[PDB]
Amino acid sequence: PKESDRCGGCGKFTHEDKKNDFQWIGCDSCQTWYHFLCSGLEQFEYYLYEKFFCPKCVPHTGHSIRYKVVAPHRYRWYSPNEKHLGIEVGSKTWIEDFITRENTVPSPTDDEVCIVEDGYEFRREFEKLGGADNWGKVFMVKDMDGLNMTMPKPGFDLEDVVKIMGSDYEVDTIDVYNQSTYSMKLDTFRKLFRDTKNRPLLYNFLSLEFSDNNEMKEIAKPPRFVQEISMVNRLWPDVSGAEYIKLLQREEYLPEDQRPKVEQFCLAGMAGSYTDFHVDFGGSSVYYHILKGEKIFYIAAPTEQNFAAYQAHETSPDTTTWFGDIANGAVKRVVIKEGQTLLIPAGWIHAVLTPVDSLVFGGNFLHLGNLEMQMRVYHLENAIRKEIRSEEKFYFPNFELLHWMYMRNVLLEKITEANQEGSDMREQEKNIWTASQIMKAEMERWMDRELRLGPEILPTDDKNKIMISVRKQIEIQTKIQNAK
Amino acid sequence: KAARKSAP
Amino acid sequence: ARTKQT
Ligand SMILES: O=C(O)CNC(=O)C(=O)O
Ligand SMILES: [Fe+2]
Ligand SMILES: [Zn+2]
Ligand SMILES: [Zn+2]
Repeated sequence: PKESDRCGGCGKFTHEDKKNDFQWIGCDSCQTWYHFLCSGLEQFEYYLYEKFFCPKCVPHTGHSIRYKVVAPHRYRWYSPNEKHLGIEVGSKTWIEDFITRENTVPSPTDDEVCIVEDGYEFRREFEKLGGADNWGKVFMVKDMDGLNMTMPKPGFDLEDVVKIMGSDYEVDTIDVYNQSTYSMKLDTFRKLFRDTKNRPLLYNFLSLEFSDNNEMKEIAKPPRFVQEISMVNRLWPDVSGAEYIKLLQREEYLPEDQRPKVEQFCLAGMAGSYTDFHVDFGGSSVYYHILKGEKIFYIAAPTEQNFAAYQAHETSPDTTTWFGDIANGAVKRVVIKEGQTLLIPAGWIHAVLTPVDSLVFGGNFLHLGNLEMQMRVYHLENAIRKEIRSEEKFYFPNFELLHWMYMRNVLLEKITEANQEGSDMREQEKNIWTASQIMKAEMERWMDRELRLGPEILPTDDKNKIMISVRKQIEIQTKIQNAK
Repeated sequence: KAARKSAP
Repeated sequence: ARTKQT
């Protein structure tokens, strides 16, 4: 073991092990090697410097020198081999240009988005359309009054967020011009955010999940109607005392570390930020409240035609074509301003431009009313992933497990209790019944798949036991229906 | 990692 | 920047 190969850390040859992985960076002065974690760099910085000067050398050497911006139209804006290549969506060059023709993309039809003045008008319009069980269009609610959506009072800003969460709290952050995600300290983000005049690179985080911060989780919550239809909320209720005890007695307890934690996000982005088209993971629905700033969403309805274009777009190696230009005019523009709230159901394809420095609270959720579309989006994701390669963390966490638990703990119980009486479920629970069949059919497919090529937390055996029990109760119920 | 909402 | 992994 040559002394050269010892980290000026940490002074070890192997880091103890966010994750250092097993990566080092060398100093371009003293030539000593550091583990990335011991180097003083954060992950977002790993590709920025042409010459890295370690902390010990900086005083006599100066700051690390970053690559020159050689190709602002490329994600590899620092590579001379890319100067002659096409303009990539959305490198800096692409975004600056997009900003000047952006307002020409058409407004939505009234079938696509309904704009309402406040949450009481929302409730009324929502109900006319059949409510959550038929939720198919997006809603923009100008004033939050009536939504029963707990939010911080204006004046609240990034400063309070960093104080509540902590300066060293790491968040997954988008490096906009590079279109990639890196870890960054909240304090480090705040600093870049404060300096409005000097922004070589733009940053936008979408993924600060705070449902486990005891202070934050009380300050920003989902609208009530969302808490009431959320499948995750149904399964991991934030309950206490005897309620909680009964949860334990019924074996309906579920580990906190198994909970998909996606219902309370904080988002902050610099002016000129752009997030490219996507469908939210698991085909979850979204609430999105703008506390400060302004967002422009570009959206396309979840039709088979749009999904085919989107799937092709996602799996194509091309990088120069804006999805909106191949989508046959499906893409619509919707501006959301400070104080306003967007409600998006399953499957909507959307990109978003951040015209102004922003602070947003939102969340993702699954619900029974959109179960078919949610599964259609799952299929869509699985198809795309067959082609490309993506990290698990960009998909809905424990998607399949959640449905096993929901079927076992929620649906099965209701069909069983129903069965032990009359008792036609169409007369008082048609929505529960139709959802059970949709979920069952999709779960049969998952079973089949598993028995053809093995598993990947819930043993194959337990799954089969649940299915057998579901089939039994379903066949029982339909016989109560072949009669009546 | 792709430029997209992240839930680890 | 010159890097490495093991
Ligand atoms: O805010 C952004 O730039 C992008 N966020 C989303 O697409 C979302 O919240 O569903
Ligand atoms: Fe999204
Ligand atoms: Zn070290
Ligand atoms: Zn050095």
